[PDB]
Amino acid sequence: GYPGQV
Amino acid sequence: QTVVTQESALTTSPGETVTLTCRSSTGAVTTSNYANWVQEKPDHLFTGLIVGTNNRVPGVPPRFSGSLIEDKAALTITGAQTEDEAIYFCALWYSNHWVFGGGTKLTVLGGSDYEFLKSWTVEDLQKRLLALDPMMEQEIEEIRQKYQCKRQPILDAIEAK
Amino acid sequence: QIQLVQSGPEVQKPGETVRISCKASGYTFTTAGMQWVQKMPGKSLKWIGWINTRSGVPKYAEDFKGRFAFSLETSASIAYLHINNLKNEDTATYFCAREGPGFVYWGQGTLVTVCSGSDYEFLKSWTVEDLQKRLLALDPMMEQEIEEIRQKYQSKRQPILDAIEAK
Ligand SMILES: [Cl-]
Repeated sequence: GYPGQV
Repeated sequence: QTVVTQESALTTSPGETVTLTCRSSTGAVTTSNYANWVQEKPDHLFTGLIVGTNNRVPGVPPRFSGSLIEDKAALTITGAQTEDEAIYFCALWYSNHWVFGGGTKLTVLGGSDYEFLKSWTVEDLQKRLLALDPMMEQEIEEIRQKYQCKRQPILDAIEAK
Repeated sequence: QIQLVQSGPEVQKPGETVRISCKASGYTFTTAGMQWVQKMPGKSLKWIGWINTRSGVPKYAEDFKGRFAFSLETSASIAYLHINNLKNEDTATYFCAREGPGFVYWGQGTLVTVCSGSDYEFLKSWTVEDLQKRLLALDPMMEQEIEEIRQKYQSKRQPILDAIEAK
């Protein structure tokens, strides 16, 4: 989904 | 090109419900925009409130909630407190970049209310008290640097004669 | 318990370089990405980009990629923002903020002031006496701003002191 590092 | 739009200002009173909205100039906000809500108090003190449309950041009180309403992201404060007077910014994710709204200045009528501090432990109150000192020194040093810039062209002009 | 602590304010001239640090504590530094945000004075926020703290791979906003760069000192739990070839319009408060998705925890902000010296144009036509008078007049202005900050923080301490005393 969101491609940042969560 | 995409612009994110928030109400410029709203006013509420203690215990009311207020809803802030966040609109995309491309169309409807969806869960794929991962809407964020963050709060700014003086001085440029930001805290996270909601991320990913509706996920409340740990430690944020339960009166804050995020949702989607009528193609906009929305932050609802159910039972506003005087401590909620602040500027609220949303941010939306568009495939490859975050875009912030312009912020909503929320006024809360009723002056300052400190009854919430009664529930804190003495240790946490002492911690909050000490944390004000670096904040103060940072603001003072920022002012010193602002004046360094004001002085420099004058000194340069004197030296150039 | 999670805290992001940034380095202090910086004042620079156009064309110079600055490095801002963001020291993280209270979580495993390498497990969540670090974002950077610019807030120009009086205006709203712009995302600069993020850096993945596990892989070191950054992602930049287009307007920032030419002169803004991220780095890590992973062993120290520090993320850095590097701004080179400073412009007047870079004057702003810069924030680090931890993922996510987005901006969960925020540093306190670092004000970078780029001195324009745009008064030098008119000031060069002034007598030394008028210049010296202007220079001296900045002192009470600054000291009164500083004293107002001190008084503002005294008024912030009082409700906390009162709550402590009532226990
Ligand atoms: Cl004088």
